[PDB]
Amino acid sequence: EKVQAERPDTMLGVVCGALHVADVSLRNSVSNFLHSLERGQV
Repeated sequence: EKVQAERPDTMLGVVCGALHVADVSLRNSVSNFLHSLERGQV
């Protein structure tokens, strides 16, 4: 129908998605690493 409009620029969209995914993964990794440290693990 040629109605796939109102999308952001592909560059900004993919950069944003990569930033969100990486930020979630890094925060979870750091949290679990510190949790392991707190319990006495190395």
